[PDB]
Amino acid sequence: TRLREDKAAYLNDINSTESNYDPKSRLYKTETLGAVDEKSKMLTGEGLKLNELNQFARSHAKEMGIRDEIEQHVLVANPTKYEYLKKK
Amino acid sequence: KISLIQIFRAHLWQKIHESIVFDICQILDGELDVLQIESVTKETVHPRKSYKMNSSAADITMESVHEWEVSKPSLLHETNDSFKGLITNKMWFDVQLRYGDYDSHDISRYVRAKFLDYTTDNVSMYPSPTGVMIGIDLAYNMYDAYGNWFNGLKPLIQNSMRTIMKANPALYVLRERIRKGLQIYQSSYAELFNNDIKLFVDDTNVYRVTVHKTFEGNVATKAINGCIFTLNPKTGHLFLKIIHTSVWAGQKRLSQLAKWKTAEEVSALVRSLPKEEQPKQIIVTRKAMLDPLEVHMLDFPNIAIRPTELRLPFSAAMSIDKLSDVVMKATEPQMVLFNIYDDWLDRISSYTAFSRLTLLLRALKTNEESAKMILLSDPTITIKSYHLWPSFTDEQWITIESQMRDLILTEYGRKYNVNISALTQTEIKDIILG
Amino acid sequence: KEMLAEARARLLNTQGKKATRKIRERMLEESKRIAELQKRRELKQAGIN
Amino acid sequence: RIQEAIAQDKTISVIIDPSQIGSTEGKPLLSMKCNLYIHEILSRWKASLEAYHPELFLDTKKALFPLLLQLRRNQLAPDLLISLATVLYHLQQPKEINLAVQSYMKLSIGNVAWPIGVANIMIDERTRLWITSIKRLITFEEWYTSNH
Amino acid sequence: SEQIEVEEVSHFYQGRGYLYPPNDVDVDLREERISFRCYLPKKVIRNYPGHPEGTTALKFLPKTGHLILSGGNDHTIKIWDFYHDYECLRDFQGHNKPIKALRFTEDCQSFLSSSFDRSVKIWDTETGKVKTRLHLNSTPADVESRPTHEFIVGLSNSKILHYDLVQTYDHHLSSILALKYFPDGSKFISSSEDKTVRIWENQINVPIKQISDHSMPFLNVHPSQNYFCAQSMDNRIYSFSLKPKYKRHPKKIFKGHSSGISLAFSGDGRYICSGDSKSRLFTWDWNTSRLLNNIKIPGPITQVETSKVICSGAAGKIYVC
RNA sequence: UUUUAAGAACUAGAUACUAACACAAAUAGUAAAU
Ligand SMILES: [Mg+2]
Repeated sequence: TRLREDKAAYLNDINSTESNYDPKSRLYKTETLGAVDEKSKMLTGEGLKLNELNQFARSHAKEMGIRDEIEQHVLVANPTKYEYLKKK
Repeated sequence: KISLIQIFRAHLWQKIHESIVFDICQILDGELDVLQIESVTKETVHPRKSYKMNSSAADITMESVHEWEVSKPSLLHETNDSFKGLITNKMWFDVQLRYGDYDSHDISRYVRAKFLDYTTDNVSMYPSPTGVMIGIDLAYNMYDAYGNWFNGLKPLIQNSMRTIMKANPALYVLRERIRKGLQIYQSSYAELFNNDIKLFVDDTNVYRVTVHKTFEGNVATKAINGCIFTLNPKTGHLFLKIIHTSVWAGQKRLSQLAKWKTAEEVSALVRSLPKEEQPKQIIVTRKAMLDPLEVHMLDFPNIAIRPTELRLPFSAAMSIDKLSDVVMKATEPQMVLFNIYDDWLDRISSYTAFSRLTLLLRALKTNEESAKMILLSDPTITIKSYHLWPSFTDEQWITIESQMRDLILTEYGRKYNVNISALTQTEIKDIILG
Repeated sequence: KEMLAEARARLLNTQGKKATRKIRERMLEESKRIAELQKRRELKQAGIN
Repeated sequence: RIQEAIAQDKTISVIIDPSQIGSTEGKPLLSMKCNLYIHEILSRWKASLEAYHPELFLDTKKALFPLLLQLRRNQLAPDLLISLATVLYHLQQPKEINLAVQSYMKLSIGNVAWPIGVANIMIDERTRLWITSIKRLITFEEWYTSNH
Repeated sequence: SEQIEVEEVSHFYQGRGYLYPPNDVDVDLREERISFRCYLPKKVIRNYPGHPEGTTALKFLPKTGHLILSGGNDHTIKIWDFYHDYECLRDFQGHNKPIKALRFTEDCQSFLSSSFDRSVKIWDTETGKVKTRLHLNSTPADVESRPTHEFIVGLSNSKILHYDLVQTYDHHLSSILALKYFPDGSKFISSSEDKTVRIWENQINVPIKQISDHSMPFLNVHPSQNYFCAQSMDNRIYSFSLKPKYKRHPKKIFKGHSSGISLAFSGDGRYICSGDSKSRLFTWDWNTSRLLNNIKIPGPITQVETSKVICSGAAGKIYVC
């Protein structure tokens, strides 16, 4: 049974112009609200999430790994050694 | 009669009826104002009205704010109407489904046919002797509405159906499945750590075959207890659903039965959980799980299922004891919750904690018991009941990362008959990541 | 010498799957009998017949 | 109506003695203790509502209302009280949050949960409703003891 | 189901259990494992009696042979000096039907009995007190205590059950006859009504190895922990190794006797003594693999210092050879 | 009146047989294929 409180992503903006929900893997991508920036901020999309909060940090440390390695630790491989590098 | 009986299962028919109509329960559940809507009042549907064709009844009763003008009944796309013939408040939809064929692929004659006959018949249950019919041929995907009309609906229906017939997943379940049978498909990473809750289901430990003596002489197959292994990569509370071989008692081949009981467990777990603890995705390496999962995941269009794009090493879960110690002791199947990371959230983020973790699983996959000794070589520092991996200091974790890392590289170069010295970085990172 | 073990072993069995299967079944019956007996014998050593 | 008496007695605390979980004679008492402890958890959540998922509070209370009434009247079947009490007992132990979740998993699967530190059940609709909210009490507790 | 027990002798209790400072008898109970190069007996010393029906079973005592304990099909259990002494210590009574098997507490204070009355009792060896009674519909066959603590009971109804029910073992098909432990704690071998052996790790349901190729009513384990000895109905003894490869070996076999029974090995593994229905003990030279001696004593089941062995059988007398 | 097993320990794998167990995922005892 489905929780009636929280809308299915594809009903969020009805018009077939809105944004594409590919029902196989159930993932909106662009956001459903492309017209009115909602007075109160409103699903802002899936892509709006991916960068946020806990993955950027990873991106940075990995940059520091590539460039350090030409400047030999490896992010995925040996983590903590590098990690405390990026700390220092 | 075979190929069909595939094409519909787990009552995929009934589910279709829910997905469609119930999803309208939303769309026009929330449209109050502009059409003058008091409230959305539908009758709780007996489970059989979907697939029973004898006779039908009023589905979803629209009870107006004030009053409504019922014109003479026309189709959805039958246009020009004078509404004031009557007035009502309560209403309903008749929304129906039929798999058409090269004689009757014209609905409308069926729409008004059934609609009219029903409406003017006794047995047909109606709170208002006015309403709307919306039919569909699943075969050729057509649809229609022959209703009475008070104003404003027409395009709400029209556009709304554009959405439905292009969205409400159950349909997309067919159009997947029909293509399975037909074998027509038109030719021509770190985000795991984002906020929303991501889960790992991996089923290779679910049904464990065990070879035993054949009365005369042959090789006997059997199985011994499994369990379903799921975790989020982040917060480290393991969901193990115990699989107690009683489950498999009498029936079938247990390949299909495995996949379907895995699905039904994962679903039941999900449902039972709160909106706050539910996932926004699911990630599995075994793709044999797609259909069972999905088909039991119709019920939650909110969640979105996503497979692996990439080579992955999850089959070693059991070789790390304490959990397996738990697997072998269970008298009756039940959930158990655990801790993945020992305590890795202090001295690290879960990030390189997971990199080290995968690498551990790896050196447990290739050479195995060498790795187990590496771990427990010095037991003289002891693992609590709560931890799993041997507890260490920085250095121990660190170097052991190096060594476990080393195995697959060396054993690799030797065993797979392609050299370790001629390697390029990106293939190293490849096998390491996958 | 291993193929000669093979053939040399092969010639010396005349029956076919069925007969051999019988030999087994029958012996199993004999063991069942003897067991059931010494059941009754030890029950007699308790006196209860 | 002794259930009308136990509910008015101020001599009963929220503390659960695990040795009483499977007791037949102590059923009425343990049932009231579970009622009292759940109210106490909802009370602390209330006191810090703004800090912990305020949007889920009301729904949790509503789902737990029927359970609480039953606990107050000693209407829960033996096996069900046993499982719930086990979860709440471990929850009262900070370093046993994992044993509480494990017990919760059994209960949600329809199996009897017995104290772990120290067979089967049937689940209904409205019953499934309060079993779900219990998980919310667990997540709140973990957050509460962690943020002070 | 009521209870009535009796005490034998006025000797009573520094304050010691009867079982406890055997000390006195020539030699030493604490004693090293190999007394010397072993000997076979000709002279029988004690009748013992008491039982009007053949003893179901005979055992000795945890640690060293200080006491001896017998099972009567008259629903009775008696303790004995085991030194040829006349006195039988304290009688036990409390079963409805003939007592099928027993086992002792490794420490030596508790005692377990299983009978055809569908009950199993835990006893205080120092008072005769029925401490605890264990239920279940099925008649319980051979029961062991864990060498360190759970009961392990083999049932006629396939299963083996660990009791504090802790762990059921359903894999076996047909009745279960006997249970030993090949290596203490870690593993045991169950031999079953179906002509197979099931080896398991401890407290884990699945069985590590399955061996089948007539029957195995009695199985015993060498004092070295290296061999197993089964008295197959087929009139033979089969030798097995408790060490890792559980493969029966051609080199050692015994077929000088015809037949449930006990097979035992003289400490130092010098001899094997089988007790048989005809009533003649068969002594074999384990090393040279040959019937070295034979007796027609008894008019026989379990056969258990290098100076002697103790036998019992359906005439109801315990004899010492 | 019967009766002699050359005895014990160590070790490895090599040829075999087998197993509805494992490589968009599915086959069985009237018929089989360029
Ligand atoms: Mg045929």
